[PDB]
Amino acid sequence: DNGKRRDVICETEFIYPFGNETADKEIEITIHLKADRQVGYLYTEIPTLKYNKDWLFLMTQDDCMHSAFSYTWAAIHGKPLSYIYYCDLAHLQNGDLPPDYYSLGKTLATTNGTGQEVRFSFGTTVAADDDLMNTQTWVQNGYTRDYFRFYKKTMLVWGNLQEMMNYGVSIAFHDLNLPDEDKTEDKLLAQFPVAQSMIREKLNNRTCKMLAEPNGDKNYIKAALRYDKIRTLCAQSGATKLYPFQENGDIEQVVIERAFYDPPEGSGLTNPDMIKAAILKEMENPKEERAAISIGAHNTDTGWVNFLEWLNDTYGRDGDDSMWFTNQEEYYEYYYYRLHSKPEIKQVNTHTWKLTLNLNGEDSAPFYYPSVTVNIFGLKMGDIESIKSNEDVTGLSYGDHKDFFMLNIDCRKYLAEHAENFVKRYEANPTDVSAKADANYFVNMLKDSDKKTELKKRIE
Repeated sequence: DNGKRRDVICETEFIYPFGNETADKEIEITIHLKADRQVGYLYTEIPTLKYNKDWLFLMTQDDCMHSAFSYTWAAIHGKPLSYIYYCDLAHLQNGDLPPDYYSLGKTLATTNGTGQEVRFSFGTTVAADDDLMNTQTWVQNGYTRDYFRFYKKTMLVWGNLQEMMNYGVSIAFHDLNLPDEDKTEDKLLAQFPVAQSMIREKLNNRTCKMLAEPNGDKNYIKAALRYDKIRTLCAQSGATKLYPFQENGDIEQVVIERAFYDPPEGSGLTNPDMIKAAILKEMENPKEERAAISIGAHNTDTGWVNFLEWLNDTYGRDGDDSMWFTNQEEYYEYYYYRLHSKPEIKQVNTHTWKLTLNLNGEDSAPFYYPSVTVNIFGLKMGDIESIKSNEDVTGLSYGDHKDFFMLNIDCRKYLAEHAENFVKRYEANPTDVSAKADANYFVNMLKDSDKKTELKKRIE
């Protein structure tokens, strides 16, 4: 019975097994060349930004907001949107949608530079030690007497956040749930692991390794720096301003500057108006002198949805494709690999070269974004007879870029299985056009294989 009220705990049927991700990746890629396209010499690098992007946009949405799901995530991933309401996951799964619902008709993405979509990524803070994350969702298809079930909640329910994990949304600590008098450096230190245990229990044993500083409260940063699982941090003051082409240090336990770009009081401008103006200013500089556009957000709304679309249309897939729009954790990991991994290429015989690269994250937890770009100078797509890879590579996309050759290499261990999970969801919901687009998007991340061919057949 569709029409009957139900109050449910939002749940998703699978979550990427983050706990199982391997820490160490050994990449071996064998490039076989055409007979009359023998090359004398190849050399390699990991470029400054993933996908050979020119500049970096980082986004962390604070306060574990309902709109992180209903507006930010929904707009990026081609999902149903409202102008004034807030869907939970269970609304989308049941098709119980608010009465003003619309959709943009596209996802919001860049490309990877080798012909695939890369949807915008971002981080949300988590109130993991707050029992309000356990709130139920009222689902009731066809009930129009009111829309109270779609009102803004004080924060995300766990199910919303679990689902977002399947799309590579990142996580960060923020406020911890202690009385205000107890928010001393030592007491905050002791509470980090308590929140961490809930994060791990709920998010398939993902370890959170970021703090987004709340309230300008430096006790949080002082405490976080004594908790070794936190590897990266952000704040508005007491931070380093990231210039991605200049930055030379270790950034382990470095507080990276972020800004909210508040509009001047009574000016009728919005935070997105101010961020838009800041981007335009920054883009006038040569890419090497540009700062990262590193934003915080609180509640997101229609204005933010339009802004995200503007980014897709101006600097993403539907514009110049010059931006890397990502979360700080993914960026941190990539910087780490760029600093510490050393790609090599060795000639095996006259027409065969072997590319090798070890990806090893830090000791605390795994890295969850083990994907890199490798550029090969002196090679073109047209020279290549075939490319083969080892088992550690699960996604592989390649092609020409400027006068050289680029490979996008994903080493997420369970990526094929994850892609198959989206295929199964589509198979259980074959009239949902969004479910089909998600299956296609994830299956397209896979390297050429028997499994990829099988999954492609299932989603024709």
